[PDB]
Amino acid sequence: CPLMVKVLDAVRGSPAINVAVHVFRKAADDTWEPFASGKTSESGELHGLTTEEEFVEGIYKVEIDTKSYWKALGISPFHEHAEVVFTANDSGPRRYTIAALLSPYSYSTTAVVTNP
Amino acid sequence: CPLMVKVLDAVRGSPAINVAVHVFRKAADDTWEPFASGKTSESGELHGLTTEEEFVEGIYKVEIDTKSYWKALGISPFHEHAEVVFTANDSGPRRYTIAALLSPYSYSTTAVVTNP
Amino acid sequence: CPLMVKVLDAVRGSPAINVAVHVFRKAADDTWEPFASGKTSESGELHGLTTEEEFVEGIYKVEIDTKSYWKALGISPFHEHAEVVFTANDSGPRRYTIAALLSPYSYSTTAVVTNP
Amino acid sequence: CPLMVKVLDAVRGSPAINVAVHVFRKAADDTWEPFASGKTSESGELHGLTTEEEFVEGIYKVEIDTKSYWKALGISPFHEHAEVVFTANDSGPRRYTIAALLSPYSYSTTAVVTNP
Ligand SMILES: [Cu+2]
Ligand SMILES: [Cu+2]
Ligand SMILES: [Cu+2]
Ligand SMILES: [Cu+2]
Ligand SMILES: [Cu+2]
Ligand SMILES: [Cu+2]
Repeated sequence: CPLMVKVLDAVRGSPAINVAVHVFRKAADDTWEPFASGKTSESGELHGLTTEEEFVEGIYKVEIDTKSYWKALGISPFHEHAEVVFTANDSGPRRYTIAALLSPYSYSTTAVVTNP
Repeated sequence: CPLMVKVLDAVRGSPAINVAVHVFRKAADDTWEPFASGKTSESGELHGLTTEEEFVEGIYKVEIDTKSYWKALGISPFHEHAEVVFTANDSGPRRYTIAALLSPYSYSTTAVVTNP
Repeated sequence: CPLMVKVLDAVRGSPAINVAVHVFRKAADDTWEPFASGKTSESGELHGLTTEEEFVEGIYKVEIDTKSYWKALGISPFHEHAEVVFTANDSGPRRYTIAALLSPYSYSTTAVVTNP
Repeated sequence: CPLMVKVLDAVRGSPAINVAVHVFRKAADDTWEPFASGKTSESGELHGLTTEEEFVEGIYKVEIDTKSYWKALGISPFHEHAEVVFTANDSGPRRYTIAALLSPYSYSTTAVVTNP
Protein backbone atom coordinates (compact mmCIF):
# COMPACT_ATOMS: atom_id res chain seq x y z
CA CYS A 1 0.00 0.00 0.00
CA PRO A 2 0.97 3.55 -0.65
CA LEU A 3 -2.08 4.49 1.40
CA MET A 4 -2.96 3.02 4.75
CA VAL A 5 -5.37 4.22 7.43
CA LYS A 6 -5.02 3.15 11.08
CA VAL A 7 -7.63 3.94 13.77
CA LEU A 8 -7.29 3.59 17.50
CA ASP A 9 -9.84 3.82 20.31
CA ALA A 10 -8.68 5.77 23.33
CA VAL A 11 -11.50 4.55 25.60
CA ARG A 12 -10.87 0.83 25.23
CA GLY A 13 -7.14 0.94 24.37
CA SER A 14 -7.65 -1.07 21.23
CA PRO A 15 -7.66 -0.68 17.51
CA ALA A 16 -11.00 0.55 16.19
CA ILE A 17 -12.48 -2.43 14.39
CA ASN A 18 -14.85 -2.31 11.47
CA VAL A 19 -14.98 1.51 11.09
CA ALA A 20 -16.05 2.88 7.73
CA VAL A 21 -13.45 4.97 5.90
CA HIS A 22 -14.13 7.09 2.80
CA VAL A 23 -11.34 8.69 0.77
CA PHE A 24 -12.00 11.56 -1.64
CA ARG A 25 -9.79 13.28 -4.12
CA LYS A 26 -10.18 16.94 -5.08
CA ALA A 27 -11.23 17.20 -8.77
CA ALA A 28 -10.59 19.84 -11.50
CA ASP A 29 -14.04 21.48 -10.99
CA ASP A 30 -12.92 21.92 -7.32
CA THR A 31 -15.36 19.37 -5.78
CA TRP A 32 -14.51 16.19 -3.84
CA GLU A 33 -14.58 13.13 -6.00
CA PRO A 34 -14.86 9.64 -4.42
CA PHE A 35 -11.57 7.81 -4.50
CA ALA A 36 -11.87 4.76 -2.20
CA SER A 37 -13.53 3.33 0.86
CA GLY A 38 -13.23 0.40 3.19
CA LYS A 39 -13.65 -0.86 6.74
CA THR A 40 -10.84 -1.25 9.29
CA SER A 41 -9.76 -4.82 10.13
CA GLU A 42 -9.28 -6.53 13.58
CA SER A 43 -5.93 -4.70 13.82
CA GLY A 44 -7.57 -1.28 13.10
CA GLU A 45 -5.92 -1.04 9.69
CA LEU A 46 -7.24 -0.46 6.20
CA HIS A 47 -4.86 -1.49 3.42
CA GLY A 48 -5.57 -1.94 -0.27
CA LEU A 49 -7.31 1.39 -0.82
CA THR A 50 -5.31 2.06 -3.99
CA THR A 51 -2.39 1.18 -6.22
CA GLU A 52 0.67 3.36 -6.69
CA GLU A 53 -0.42 3.92 -10.31
CA GLU A 54 -3.88 5.19 -9.20
CA PHE A 55 -2.69 7.35 -6.26
CA VAL A 56 -1.48 10.36 -8.09
CA GLU A 57 -0.49 13.87 -7.00
CA GLY A 58 -3.42 15.80 -5.51
CA ILE A 59 -5.44 16.85 -2.56
CA TYR A 60 -7.11 14.02 -0.63
CA LYS A 61 -9.68 13.90 2.12
CA VAL A 62 -9.94 10.95 4.49
CA GLU A 63 -13.22 10.73 6.29
CA ILE A 64 -13.64 8.24 9.12
CA ASP A 65 -17.20 7.44 10.18
CA THR A 66 -16.70 7.65 13.93
CA LYS A 67 -20.27 8.49 14.99
CA SER A 68 -21.52 4.98 13.86
CA TYR A 69 -18.60 3.42 15.62
CA TRP A 70 -19.31 5.01 18.96
CA LYS A 71 -23.06 4.38 18.67
CA ALA A 72 -22.33 0.66 17.93
CA LEU A 73 -20.76 0.68 21.37
CA GLY A 74 -23.55 2.60 23.14
CA ILE A 75 -21.91 6.01 23.32
CA SER A 76 -23.28 9.27 21.95
CA PRO A 77 -20.18 11.03 20.63
CA PHE A 78 -19.57 14.65 19.77
CA HIS A 79 -18.30 14.47 16.18
CA GLU A 80 -19.86 13.04 13.06
CA HIS A 81 -16.43 12.17 11.63
CA ALA A 82 -12.76 12.36 11.96
CA GLU A 83 -11.45 14.14 8.83
CA VAL A 84 -7.96 14.89 7.61
CA VAL A 85 -6.82 16.61 4.44
CA PHE A 86 -3.45 16.05 2.92
CA THR A 87 -1.52 16.82 -0.19
CA ALA A 88 -0.03 13.85 -1.93
CA ASN A 89 3.05 13.17 -4.05
CA ASP A 90 4.08 16.78 -4.66
CA SER A 91 7.62 15.36 -4.83
CA GLY A 92 6.57 12.05 -6.47
CA PRO A 93 5.75 8.60 -5.07
CA ARG A 94 5.61 7.84 -1.30
CA ARG A 95 4.02 5.57 1.35
CA TYR A 96 1.26 7.48 3.26
CA THR A 97 -0.30 6.40 6.64
CA ILE A 98 -3.20 8.30 8.11
CA ALA A 99 -3.29 7.49 11.84
CA ALA A 100 -6.31 8.46 13.82
CA LEU A 101 -6.87 8.38 17.59
CA LEU A 102 -10.51 8.57 18.72
CA SER A 103 -12.39 9.45 21.83
CA PRO A 104 -16.04 10.49 22.18
CA TYR A 105 -15.13 14.19 22.50
CA SER A 106 -11.81 14.47 20.83
CA TYR A 107 -9.66 13.10 18.12
CA SER A 108 -6.35 13.50 16.48
CA THR A 109 -5.10 12.61 13.02
CA THR A 110 -1.66 12.35 11.62
CA ALA A 111 -0.20 11.84 8.19
CA VAL A 112 3.01 9.93 8.03
CA VAL A 113 4.98 10.03 4.82
CA THR A 114 7.76 7.50 4.17
CA ASN A 115 10.13 7.14 1.11
CA PRO A 116 10.92 3.40 0.81
CA CYS B 1 -21.03 33.11 24.50
CA PRO B 2 -22.47 29.63 24.49
CA LEU B 3 -20.15 28.91 21.59
CA MET B 4 -16.40 29.53 21.59
CA VAL B 5 -13.49 28.51 19.39
CA LYS B 6 -9.84 28.34 20.55
CA VAL B 7 -6.95 27.57 18.08
CA LEU B 8 -3.37 26.73 19.14
CA ASP B 9 -0.14 26.05 17.29
CA ALA B 10 1.68 22.99 18.67
CA VAL B 11 5.06 23.77 17.02
CA ARG B 12 5.33 27.26 18.48
CA GLY B 13 3.21 26.69 21.64
CA SER B 14 1.27 29.80 20.79
CA PRO B 15 -2.28 30.91 20.20
CA ALA B 16 -3.23 31.06 16.52
CA ILE B 17 -4.19 34.72 15.82
CA ASN B 18 -6.55 35.72 12.91
CA VAL B 19 -7.89 32.33 12.09
CA ALA B 20 -11.11 32.75 10.19
CA VAL B 21 -13.98 30.75 11.64
CA HIS B 22 -17.29 30.04 9.98
CA VAL B 23 -20.24 28.32 11.62
CA PHE B 24 -23.22 26.80 9.75
CA ARG B 25 -26.50 25.27 10.81
CA LYS B 26 -28.39 22.44 9.06
CA ALA B 27 -31.80 23.68 7.86
CA ALA B 28 -35.15 21.84 7.39
CA ASP B 29 -34.27 21.03 3.73
CA ASP B 30 -30.80 19.64 4.76
CA THR B 31 -28.76 22.52 3.29
CA TRP B 32 -26.14 24.28 5.48
CA GLU B 33 -27.44 27.72 6.43
CA PRO B 34 -24.78 30.31 7.48
CA PHE B 35 -24.93 30.91 11.22
CA ALA B 36 -21.86 32.89 12.41
CA SER B 37 -18.32 33.85 11.52
CA GLY B 38 -15.32 35.59 13.03
CA LYS B 39 -11.58 35.75 13.51
CA THR B 40 -9.55 34.53 16.45
CA SER B 41 -8.12 37.27 18.61
CA GLU B 42 -4.55 37.59 20.03
CA SER B 43 -5.26 34.85 22.61
CA GLY B 44 -6.42 32.47 19.82
CA GLU B 45 -10.10 32.69 20.97
CA LEU B 46 -13.27 33.72 19.29
CA HIS B 47 -16.18 34.79 21.43
CA GLY B 48 -19.37 36.52 20.55
CA LEU B 49 -20.30 34.11 17.78
CA THR B 50 -23.89 33.92 19.05
CA THR B 51 -26.38 34.38 21.88
CA GLU B 52 -28.31 31.71 23.68
CA GLU B 53 -31.50 33.08 22.06
CA GLU B 54 -30.13 32.28 18.59
CA PHE B 55 -28.14 29.20 19.51
CA VAL B 56 -31.01 26.69 19.42
CA GLU B 57 -31.00 22.83 19.19
CA GLY B 58 -29.56 21.72 15.88
CA ILE B 59 -26.76 20.32 13.90
CA TYR B 60 -23.88 22.79 13.46
CA LYS B 61 -20.67 22.87 11.45
CA VAL B 62 -17.63 24.87 12.51
CA GLU B 63 -15.00 25.46 9.87
CA ILE B 64 -11.57 26.93 10.76
CA ASP B 65 -9.24 28.45 8.10
CA THR B 66 -5.63 28.95 9.15
CA LYS B 67 -4.26 30.60 5.94
CA SER B 68 -3.79 34.13 7.40
CA TYR B 69 -2.08 32.61 10.45
CA TRP B 70 0.49 30.66 8.40
CA LYS B 71 0.98 33.44 5.80
CA ALA B 72 2.07 35.90 8.48
CA LEU B 73 4.66 33.40 9.87
CA GLY B 74 6.20 33.24 6.38
CA ILE B 75 4.93 29.67 6.02
CA SER B 76 2.86 30.18 2.90
CA PRO B 77 2.67 26.56 1.73
CA PHE B 78 1.08 24.69 4.58
CA HIS B 79 -2.35 25.86 5.80
CA GLU B 80 -5.45 24.11 7.15
CA HIS B 81 -9.11 23.81 6.42
CA ALA B 82 -10.70 21.91 9.32
CA GLU B 83 -14.35 21.21 10.07
CA VAL B 84 -16.34 19.61 12.96
CA VAL B 85 -19.99 18.71 12.70
CA PHE B 86 -21.97 18.25 15.91
CA THR B 87 -25.39 18.24 17.56
CA ALA B 88 -25.95 21.18 19.95
CA ASN B 89 -28.38 21.64 22.85
CA ASP B 90 -30.18 18.33 22.33
CA SER B 91 -30.76 17.97 26.14
CA GLY B 92 -31.21 21.69 26.77
CA PRO B 93 -28.72 24.56 26.51
CA ARG B 94 -24.93 23.99 26.95
CA ARG B 95 -21.78 26.06 26.52
CA TYR B 96 -19.53 24.62 23.86
CA THR B 97 -15.80 25.22 23.40
CA ILE B 98 -14.26 23.75 20.29
CA ALA B 99 -10.49 23.57 20.65
CA ALA B 100 -8.05 22.80 17.83
CA LEU B 101 -4.33 22.11 17.96
CA LEU B 102 -2.37 22.54 14.74
CA SER B 103 0.81 21.14 13.38
CA PRO B 104 2.22 20.61 9.86
CA TYR B 105 1.33 16.85 9.68
CA SER B 106 -1.14 16.52 12.51
CA TYR B 107 -4.31 17.97 13.79
CA SER B 108 -6.22 17.49 17.05
CA THR B 109 -9.57 18.80 18.07
CA THR B 110 -11.49 18.55 21.26
CA ALA B 111 -14.82 19.66 22.52
CA VAL B 112 -15.71 20.80 25.96
CA VAL B 113 -19.35 20.90 26.88
CA THR B 114 -20.52 22.47 30.18
CA ASN B 115 -23.88 23.33 31.77
CA PRO B 116 -24.18 26.76 33.68
CA CYS C 1 -1.03 33.99 37.21
CA PRO C 2 1.98 33.39 35.03
CA LEU C 3 1.36 29.69 35.56
CA MET C 4 -1.95 27.92 34.94
CA VAL C 5 -3.08 24.33 34.66
CA LYS C 6 -6.22 23.17 32.80
CA VAL C 7 -7.38 19.47 32.86
CA LEU C 8 -10.08 18.01 30.57
CA ASP C 9 -11.75 14.63 30.25
CA ALA C 10 -11.96 13.48 26.61
CA VAL C 11 -14.57 10.75 27.21
CA ARG C 12 -17.08 13.06 28.86
CA GLY C 13 -16.00 16.34 27.15
CA SER C 14 -15.89 17.97 30.54
CA PRO C 15 -13.49 19.87 32.74
CA ALA C 16 -11.77 17.68 35.34
CA ILE C 17 -12.76 19.12 38.78
CA ASN C 18 -10.59 18.60 41.94
CA VAL C 19 -7.47 17.37 40.29
CA ALA C 20 -4.60 17.84 42.66
CA VAL C 21 -1.67 19.69 41.13
CA HIS C 22 1.82 19.94 42.54
CA VAL C 23 4.62 22.07 41.12
CA PHE C 24 8.33 21.67 41.97
CA ARG C 25 11.45 23.62 41.12
CA LYS C 26 14.97 22.22 40.61
CA ALA C 27 17.35 23.63 43.23
CA ALA C 28 21.13 24.36 43.11
CA ASP C 29 21.93 20.84 44.45
CA ASP C 30 19.62 19.19 41.79
CA THR C 31 16.89 18.13 44.23
CA TRP C 32 13.23 19.06 43.49
CA GLU C 33 12.14 21.82 45.86
CA PRO C 34 8.34 22.19 46.39
CA PHE C 35 7.06 25.30 44.65
CA ALA C 36 3.22 25.32 44.53
CA SER C 37 0.15 23.13 44.76
CA GLY C 38 -3.59 23.34 44.29
CA LYS C 39 -6.78 21.76 43.05
CA THR C 40 -8.59 22.38 39.80
CA SER C 41 -11.82 24.30 40.13
CA GLU C 42 -15.23 23.58 38.49
CA SER C 43 -13.94 24.81 35.10
CA GLY C 44 -10.93 22.41 35.33
CA GLU C 45 -8.46 25.33 35.86
CA LEU C 46 -6.02 26.18 38.56
CA HIS C 47 -4.90 29.76 38.90
CA GLY C 48 -3.04 31.49 41.65
CA LEU C 49 -0.21 28.98 41.78
CA THR C 50 2.37 31.77 41.90
CA THR C 51 3.29 35.40 41.26
CA GLU C 52 5.73 36.74 38.75
CA GLU C 53 7.99 37.78 41.66
CA GLU C 54 8.34 34.14 42.74
CA PHE C 55 8.14 32.54 39.32
CA VAL C 56 11.79 33.03 38.33
CA GLU C 57 13.92 31.34 35.58
CA GLY C 58 14.32 27.65 36.31
CA ILE C 59 13.42 24.12 35.66
CA TYR C 60 9.94 23.22 36.94
CA LYS C 61 7.93 20.03 37.28
CA VAL C 62 4.13 19.98 37.26
CA GLU C 63 2.49 16.82 38.53
CA ILE C 64 -1.27 16.23 38.10
CA ASP C 65 -3.17 13.60 40.16
CA THR C 66 -6.60 12.64 38.87
CA LYS C 67 -7.65 10.15 41.63
CA SER C 68 -10.34 12.37 43.26
CA TYR C 69 -11.77 13.14 39.80
CA TRP C 70 -12.16 9.47 38.84
CA LYS C 71 -13.30 8.35 42.34
CA ALA C 72 -16.25 10.74 42.25
CA LEU C 73 -17.37 9.40 38.80
CA GLY C 74 -17.49 5.91 40.34
CA ILE C 75 -14.47 4.92 38.25
CA SER C 76 -12.20 3.90 41.10
CA PRO C 77 -9.78 1.71 39.15
CA PHE C 78 -8.34 3.94 36.50
CA HIS C 79 -6.59 7.17 37.63
CA GLU C 80 -3.57 9.14 36.40
CA HIS C 81 -0.30 10.45 37.67
CA ALA C 82 1.14 12.71 34.97
CA GLU C 83 4.20 14.96 35.04
CA VAL C 84 5.81 17.56 32.70
CA VAL C 85 9.26 18.97 33.23
CA PHE C 86 10.16 22.24 31.53
CA THR C 87 12.40 25.30 31.51
CA ALA C 88 10.58 28.55 32.44
CA ASN C 89 11.43 32.20 31.75
CA ASP C 90 14.78 31.48 30.10
CA SER C 91 14.34 34.49 27.71
CA GLY C 92 12.52 36.66 30.24
CA PRO C 93 9.08 36.27 31.83
CA ARG C 94 6.25 34.33 30.05
CA ARG C 95 2.76 33.14 30.94
CA TYR C 96 2.51 29.37 30.82
CA THR C 97 -0.63 27.27 30.47
CA ILE C 98 -0.17 23.54 30.79
CA ALA C 99 -3.18 21.71 29.36
CA ALA C 100 -3.89 18.00 29.77
CA LEU C 101 -6.50 15.83 28.11
CA LEU C 102 -7.37 12.55 29.80
CA SER C 103 -8.75 9.27 28.65
CA PRO C 104 -8.57 5.67 29.96
CA TYR C 105 -5.79 4.55 27.51
CA SER C 106 -4.47 7.85 26.28
CA TYR C 107 -3.10 11.08 27.51
CA SER C 108 -2.27 14.34 25.75
CA THR C 109 -0.60 17.42 27.08
CA THR C 110 0.14 20.74 25.52
CA ALA C 111 1.82 23.90 26.57
CA VAL C 112 0.93 27.39 25.60
CA VAL C 113 3.50 30.08 26.17
CA THR C 114 2.63 33.78 25.70
CA ASN C 115 4.38 37.11 26.37
CA PRO C 116 2.24 40.04 27.87
CA CYS D 1 7.08 -8.60 21.11
CA PRO D 2 4.59 -8.21 23.87
CA LEU D 3 5.92 -4.67 24.23
CA MET D 4 6.44 -2.27 21.37
CA VAL D 5 6.94 1.49 21.36
CA LYS D 6 6.19 3.62 18.27
CA VAL D 7 7.06 7.33 18.00
CA LEU D 8 5.90 9.80 15.40
CA ASP D 9 7.00 13.35 14.63
CA ALA D 10 4.17 15.75 13.94
CA VAL D 11 6.40 18.49 12.47
CA ARG D 12 8.01 16.41 9.74
CA GLY D 13 5.24 13.81 9.26
CA SER D 14 7.62 10.95 9.79
CA PRO D 15 8.48 8.33 12.31
CA ALA D 16 10.86 9.62 14.98
CA ILE D 17 14.15 7.89 14.26
CA ASN D 18 16.81 7.03 16.78
CA VAL D 19 14.97 8.31 19.90
CA ALA D 20 16.05 6.91 23.25
CA VAL D 21 13.39 4.98 25.15
CA HIS D 22 13.69 3.86 28.80
CA VAL D 23 11.20 1.48 30.40
CA PHE D 24 10.88 1.16 34.18
CA ARG D 25 8.91 -1.21 36.32
CA LYS D 26 7.54 -0.28 39.74
CA ALA D 27 9.29 -2.36 42.45
CA ALA D 28 8.15 -3.71 45.87
CA ASP D 29 9.86 -0.83 47.78
CA ASP D 30 7.68 1.48 45.59
CA THR D 31 10.54 2.94 43.46
CA TRP D 32 11.02 2.68 39.68
CA GLU D 33 13.34 -0.10 38.71
CA PRO D 34 14.98 -0.14 35.24
CA PHE D 35 13.37 -2.69 32.97
CA ALA D 36 14.58 -2.00 29.41
CA SER D 37 15.79 0.61 26.98
CA GLY D 38 16.45 1.05 23.31
CA LYS D 39 16.44 3.42 20.36
CA THR D 40 13.69 3.67 17.73
CA SER D 41 14.50 2.31 14.25
CA GLU D 42 14.04 3.96 10.76
CA SER D 43 10.33 3.06 11.02
CA GLY D 44 10.01 4.75 14.48
CA GLU D 45 9.55 1.41 16.23
CA LEU D 46 11.29 -0.26 19.14
CA HIS D 47 10.76 -4.02 19.35
CA GLY D 48 12.62 -6.57 21.42
CA LEU D 49 12.38 -4.74 24.75
CA THR D 50 11.34 -7.92 26.57
CA THR D 51 10.14 -11.49 26.41
CA GLU D 52 6.67 -12.63 27.44
CA GLU D 53 8.28 -14.53 30.35
CA GLU D 54 10.03 -11.35 31.62
CA PHE D 55 7.07 -8.95 31.13
CA VAL D 56 5.03 -9.77 34.12
CA GLU D 57 2.04 -8.11 35.81
CA GLY D 58 2.90 -4.67 37.20
CA ILE D 59 3.10 -0.97 36.79
CA TYR D 60 5.39 0.26 34.01
CA LYS D 61 6.70 3.65 33.01
CA VAL D 62 7.81 4.39 29.47
CA GLU D 63 10.01 7.41 29.16
CA ILE D 64 10.86 8.77 25.73
CA ASP D 65 13.81 11.16 25.51
CA THR D 66 12.22 13.77 23.28
CA LYS D 67 14.30 16.81 24.30
CA SER D 68 17.50 15.26 22.71
CA TYR D 69 15.51 14.39 19.65
CA TRP D 70 14.26 17.89 19.04
CA LYS D 71 17.67 19.44 19.83
CA ALA D 72 19.29 17.03 17.28
CA LEU D 73 17.04 18.77 14.78
CA GLY D 74 17.72 22.34 15.96
CA ILE D 75 14.54 22.94 17.92
CA SER D 76 14.27 23.93 21.57
CA PRO D 77 11.25 21.97 22.79
CA PHE D 78 9.06 22.43 25.83
CA HIS D 79 9.19 18.99 27.49
CA GLU D 80 12.09 16.93 28.74
CA HIS D 81 10.24 13.69 27.96
CA ALA D 82 7.14 12.04 26.84
CA GLU D 83 6.05 9.70 29.68
CA VAL D 84 3.23 7.21 29.97
CA VAL D 85 2.31 4.91 32.82
CA PHE D 86 0.37 1.74 32.35
CA THR D 87 -0.68 -1.31 34.23
CA ALA D 88 0.23 -4.58 32.63
CA ASN D 89 -1.24 -8.08 32.50
CA ASP D 90 -3.82 -7.67 35.26
CA SER D 91 -5.81 -10.26 33.29
CA GLY D 92 -2.73 -12.21 32.11
CA PRO D 93 -0.63 -12.09 28.92
CA ARG D 94 -1.20 -9.49 26.14
CA ARG D 95 0.52 -7.55 23.31
CA TYR D 96 1.13 -3.90 24.39
CA THR D 97 1.97 -0.96 22.00
CA ILE D 98 2.84 2.44 23.37
CA ALA D 99 2.27 4.96 20.56
CA ALA D 100 3.58 8.44 20.96
CA LEU D 101 2.98 11.53 18.80
CA LEU D 102 5.45 14.39 19.31
CA SER D 103 5.57 18.07 18.65
CA PRO D 104 7.80 20.70 20.27
CA TYR D 105 5.01 21.90 22.58
CA SER D 106 2.70 18.98 22.84
CA TYR D 107 2.51 15.27 22.81
CA SER D 108 0.14 12.43 23.14
CA THR D 109 0.63 8.82 24.19
CA THR D 110 -1.57 5.83 23.85
CA ALA D 111 -1.47 2.28 25.10
CA VAL D 112 -2.94 -0.31 22.85
CA VAL D 113 -3.64 -3.72 24.28
CA THR D 114 -4.30 -6.69 21.99
CA ASN D 115 -5.11 -10.40 22.87
CA PRO D 116 -3.64 -12.51 20.03
CU1 LIG E 1 -19.97 9.72 6.58
CU1 LIG F 1 -35.78 25.54 5.12
CU1 LIG G 1 -7.97 27.92 1.62
CU1 LIG H 1 20.31 24.46 47.41
CU1 LIG I 1 -2.04 7.86 43.29
CU1 LIG J 1 15.82 10.86 30.17
